[PDB]
Amino acid sequence: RVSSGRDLNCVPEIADTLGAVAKQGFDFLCMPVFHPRFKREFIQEPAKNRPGPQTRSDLLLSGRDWNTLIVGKLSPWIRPDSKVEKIRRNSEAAMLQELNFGAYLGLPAFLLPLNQEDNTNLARVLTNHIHTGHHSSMFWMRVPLVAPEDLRDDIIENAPTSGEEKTWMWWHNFRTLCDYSKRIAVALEIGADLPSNHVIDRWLGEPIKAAILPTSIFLTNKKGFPVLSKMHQRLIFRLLKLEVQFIITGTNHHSEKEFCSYLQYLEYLSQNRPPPNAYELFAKGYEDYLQSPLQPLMDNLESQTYEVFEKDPIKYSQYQQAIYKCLLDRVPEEEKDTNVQVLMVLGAGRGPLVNASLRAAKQADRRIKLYAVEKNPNAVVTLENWQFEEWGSQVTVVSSDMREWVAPEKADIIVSELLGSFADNELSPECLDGAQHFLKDDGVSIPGEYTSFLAPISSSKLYNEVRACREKDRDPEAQFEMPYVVRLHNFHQLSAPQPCFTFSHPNRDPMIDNNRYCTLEFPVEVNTVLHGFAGYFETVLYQDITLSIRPETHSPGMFSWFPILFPIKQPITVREGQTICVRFWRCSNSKKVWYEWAVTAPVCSAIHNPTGRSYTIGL
Amino acid sequence: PPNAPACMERQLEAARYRSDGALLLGASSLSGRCWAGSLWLFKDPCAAPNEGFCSAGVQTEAGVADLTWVGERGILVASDSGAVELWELDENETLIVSKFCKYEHDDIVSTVSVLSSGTQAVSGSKDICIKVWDLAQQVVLSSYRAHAAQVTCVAASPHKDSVFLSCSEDNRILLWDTRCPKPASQIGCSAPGYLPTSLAWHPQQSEVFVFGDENGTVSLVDTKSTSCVLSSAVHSQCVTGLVFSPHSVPFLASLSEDCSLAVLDSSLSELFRSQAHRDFVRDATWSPLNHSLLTTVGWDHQVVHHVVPT
Ligand SMILES: Cc1cc2cc(C(=O)N(Cc3ccc(C(F)(F)F)cn3)CC(C)C)ccc2nc1N
Ligand SMILES: CSC[C@H]1O[C@@H](n2cnc3c(N)ncnc32)[C@H](O)[C@@H]1O
Repeated sequence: RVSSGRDLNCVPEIADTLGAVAKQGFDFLCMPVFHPRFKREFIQEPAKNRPGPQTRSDLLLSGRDWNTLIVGKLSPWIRPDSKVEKIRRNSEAAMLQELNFGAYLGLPAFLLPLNQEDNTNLARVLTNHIHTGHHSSMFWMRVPLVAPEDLRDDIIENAPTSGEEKTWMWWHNFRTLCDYSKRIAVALEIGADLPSNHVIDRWLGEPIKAAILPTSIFLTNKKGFPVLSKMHQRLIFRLLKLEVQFIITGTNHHSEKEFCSYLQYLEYLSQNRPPPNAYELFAKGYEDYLQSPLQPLMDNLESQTYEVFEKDPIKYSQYQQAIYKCLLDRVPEEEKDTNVQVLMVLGAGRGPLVNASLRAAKQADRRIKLYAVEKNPNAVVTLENWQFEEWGSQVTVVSSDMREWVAPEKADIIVSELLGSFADNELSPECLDGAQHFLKDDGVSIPGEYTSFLAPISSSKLYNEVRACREKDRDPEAQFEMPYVVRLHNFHQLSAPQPCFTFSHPNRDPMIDNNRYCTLEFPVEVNTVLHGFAGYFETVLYQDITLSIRPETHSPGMFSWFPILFPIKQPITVREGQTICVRFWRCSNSKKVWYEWAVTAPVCSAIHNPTGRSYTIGL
Repeated sequence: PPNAPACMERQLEAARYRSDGALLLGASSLSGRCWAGSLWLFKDPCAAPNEGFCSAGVQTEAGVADLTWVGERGILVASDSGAVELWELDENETLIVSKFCKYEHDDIVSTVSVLSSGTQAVSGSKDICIKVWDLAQQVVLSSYRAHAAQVTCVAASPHKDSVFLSCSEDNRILLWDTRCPKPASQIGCSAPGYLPTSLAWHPQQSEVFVFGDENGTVSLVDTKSTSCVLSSAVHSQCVTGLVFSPHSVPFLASLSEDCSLAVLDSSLSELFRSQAHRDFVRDATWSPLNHSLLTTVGWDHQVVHHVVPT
């Protein structure tokens, strides 16, 4: 299903227009609150004292209709950035008059045009209206994909036809003056002559709430029904992934067919999109939703937290397959009945790896002895109920910390799922290092290696959400110095993911040191604004068996982990050809472990989270 | 009168005199429950805008932004609905019947002008498009997108069937000639001034025209030249229209949003001024019967008959 609206600049009577628009299938209506040609004077008499009402009464619709069906439109004669002072003073008062009347009707959105480069005074008036009272209405900025001058036909003979990205700089410089207001979104206007994919890819990271589609860009098939080019369809398809509201403007040029045929073609493409990836279908409702990263070592996870871990069959089948191949390599065929392996699930949780180790033992036709070490006593109750009713004396539930547990015997294999979005962000190195002593000298660790990957991203939405995570009684910028687990959606990857930290288990190093310093340089072949760094990870369970949330090597179907996000305090502008240089540290003391990061090129940022002042991981 | 609106909307938008003396009126409602327009014929000009004393009348679907005569009985209308409407008077000249209503512009049709050939007319609109119409076949012959802003005003050449001026908020004044492969040619002051607002060819010299800007300055420009011949600061606000008197040596009637009317000579020197209006002055027309009368309408619902000292 598609949410759509009808843009109109002429409404004789609201009752009849809203009904005809509703009959054609539109959900809302874009219309001017004052008459477009009703220019008003606020200073100079006698035009100042114009009698009569300035517009029509609010009683023409219900409050429920205004709140959900009518989208306001600024009058086209209002030019706050004019060069004549008299035109500015009236445009200021007229914009405030229409914006206040828009909030008077409780309109959910308001349309304002970004049809030129300098909208500074326009930004100030809107900012003053935003900082007047507390409201939540949206302001849709009308900005075209390609500028009107860059879309004119070469009909003039004495004036023939980064410069092709000029409309984005209109928006970027506007929202920056308004300090990234949450009430200001983009109403992206599409032209017949689409621009470069660079400009298109750049708008994708912006809060595009509406997509305006004129009727002049629609093609005509043999039957006469309005369609689109193979480029416009590729644009509409990627707009549907952002789940935007499409707006139809302009009169009916396919007058042979009904005007609602434009709308039926959009629902046609929407139901013809590629089948939703099971990752998209499952993680629906978590797009760009920031979550605090889990700390299963410092905290005890709730039951429904473990329940989301176990809803992924692909994740544990890979674990079963890794243990299955490791069993066949350690015990030969002639020793399949005399050699019993000592498996130790370090961090058994509610026993999904214990069940997987049992299925890997039956599949390999080998004998095993299981120790289920879990520190969470609330989860040990589940393990011991499992151990008594089903597993039997084969599994030995150990309610202790693996770093402290004195094992009665050494282990042939140790299996752990102590990995987060950034691989080692749950202190899996420190846990397996403490548990490393009761592993045999030829013992195998599953996983035996994991690696975290970083990618610079651009998302003015995600930056605006982190910016909204400010809390009382703490550092006002502390929200920018902590990572968030989040399914990244409305963002733009600025460079290919590069590896960051890497750990190997068992750690044969005599001087074990899990502190890391990694410097990464990212070629950025586009102009953009850096907002944060995405964090993925790859891990090697055993030999070819691997897991990964890294996009290019993502394990198909595995939806257990979301990517992690390291933000930066101030967004950094990056030009084409420049290289983003970020540096990450993994610091630790006896009690806490934390990450510190800083950008050093093109410009330098501040060192984020020093001494773990804003974010620490508990040992 | 029959098929006649009981009352006409307050904002009088246009006033055009016919050759015989009848006054064509165009009003539109810019406030209130209903936003529409109407068309009126006043064979008696001194009875306007009283609706009970009108010769003919009809109300349109939307508002009347600009109108012009098409001969002696046709009325071309630029509607807010994005349509260029043509209305014709019946043989009785008591009813106004719609000829065609073609929705070809995607926004408000802001200006319209009939070419000298009588069978064609150009229309400018806020959709950034100028269209050359064929009044006979009721079809758009050409659609030009040469401007980058909303087209402010288009004006046809007096005796050239293919020449017409245009200006938009992109600070461009385009001289058109559909006989050329690239018909538009940007003219005016090479240095970008304030935005043009109104255009008016000279009724005698086929190369001379005047234009007023948003700052209140009326300029005298020759097309063969490429720089201002003469200019004068006439109004304190945006100049809405410019109309020339039907004299041999013609006067220039300027009207603006400062609720004032001015009549200048060939040197743009003021010879007459009238603050008779209390709101915006929208149109001005000279009487073909008495060349010293000047009928002006405005948004204050006044139809003032100005005696011009000539
Ligand atoms: C074993 C393990 C798993 C981890 C998972 C995650 C992780 O991504 N979320 C966010 C999330 C993931 C999936 C879904 C949905 F809806 F798709 F199922 C929703 N929300 C935490 C959540 C599972 C409680 C973070 C750290 C983890 N650490 C671990 N050791
Ligand atoms: C299945 S998610 C990680 C599990 O491992 C457990 N765990 C984490 N760290 C340790 C540790 N040092 N010793 C024992 N269990 C642990 C946690 O309690 C959680 O149930």
